Amino acid sequence: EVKLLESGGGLVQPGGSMRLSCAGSGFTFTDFYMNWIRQPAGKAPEWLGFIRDKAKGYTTEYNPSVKGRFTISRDNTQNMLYLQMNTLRAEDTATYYCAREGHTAAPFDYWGQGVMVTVSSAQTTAPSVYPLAPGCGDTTSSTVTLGCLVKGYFPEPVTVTWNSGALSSDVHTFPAVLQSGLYTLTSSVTSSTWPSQTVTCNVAHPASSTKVDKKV
Amino acid sequence: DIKMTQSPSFLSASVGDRVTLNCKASQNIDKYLNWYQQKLGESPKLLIYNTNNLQTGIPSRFSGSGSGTDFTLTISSLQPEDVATYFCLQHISRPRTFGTGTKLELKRANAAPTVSIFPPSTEQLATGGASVVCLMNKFYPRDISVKWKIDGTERNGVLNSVTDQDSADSTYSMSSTLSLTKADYQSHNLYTCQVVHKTSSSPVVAKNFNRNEC
Repeated sequence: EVKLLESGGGLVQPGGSMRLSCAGSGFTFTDFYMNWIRQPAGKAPEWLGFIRDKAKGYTTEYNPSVKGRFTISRDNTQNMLYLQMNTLRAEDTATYYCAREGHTAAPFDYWGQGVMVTVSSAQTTAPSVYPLAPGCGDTTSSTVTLGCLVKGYFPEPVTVTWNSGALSSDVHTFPAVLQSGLYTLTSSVTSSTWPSQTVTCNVAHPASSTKVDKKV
Repeated sequence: DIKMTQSPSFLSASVGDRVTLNCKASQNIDKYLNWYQQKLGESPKLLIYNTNNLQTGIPSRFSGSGSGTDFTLTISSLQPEDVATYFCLQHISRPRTFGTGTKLELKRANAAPTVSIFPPSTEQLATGGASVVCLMNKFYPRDISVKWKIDGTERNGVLNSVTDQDSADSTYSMSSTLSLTKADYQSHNLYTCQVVHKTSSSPVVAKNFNRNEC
């Protein structure tokens, strides 16, 4: 029960193949069925398949919707489960979760945090980060809203924080948007004591090991 | 395959109210129907299994019922930590199929937005690009419209984005972007963000700035 952890790449080009892996902590791996469920952003989960008990012989069933392309396997010796995907297509872009089946409380009594798999022939490109400070003769109250433009990056996601979490007051990080094959996103924060304090946004893009600290 | 339908898709209720979620299977599923709660940025979590069994650790305000082709999830009194999307799951037969889902929105008192406009950064410019930004924050209800206008003229090469209901004040925030080339950004002067909150106010809200400056 305690923990289910998925790992496995994210950006892959069409036609390729990929292997996600799921690890299970805190329970006898071998005594449970294990599942893979995926969910395309903005839509309901979709059940992929499962691998049986040790008792049922570790056999597998698959949702016909994918069957043929996906295979599931375990490594009972070290509590790992795997999902092998082949001929990745564009619609296979989604968050993939492994989920223990369970006894009584089932199916899916425990999920993992998921991992996004992005299928596309675009390339890993880091973001450009611009500070957003109130401009050209603009009045402003005692609490000023400031922001950061995170532009032209791929693929998702990026991470924005303020004053390294120290100022997590009024913070709004807006969902990304696809402008001609690249993601652009915006983040706002609020500060009384605007100028004399120092506000910095911390952006990070893992798909490029980018970590930027833009001061405003 | 067994196709699951849920209704309604969206649901706004006041904290403390009675809420009811519907799920219809297209074949008798007998008693095998589950409910999952998925909060923002989280993996679905099991609420109830086989039309009416609460799972360990879930509050008593939840209950399920119905049987065969129609099922219901009912929340006696809506808590703010119950704002989320809800999924129905048929599992008598493989492939196991989920329902379309239902999103709950906590209701609140109208709120006019705080609008804010940002001219391009000297840095973005120094690279011949220019994005004007308009943060349109903490408003309610969700319906709203923003328009950009360069020198009084409505414009379009825009990009909008709205957050999800905030867990702290139940408002919505929106960000709109206006991307131009440095050259075109320079052959104009007054940039504007006008928002109309079908509610809050009639005279509409406008924020601008003169590129040469006031």
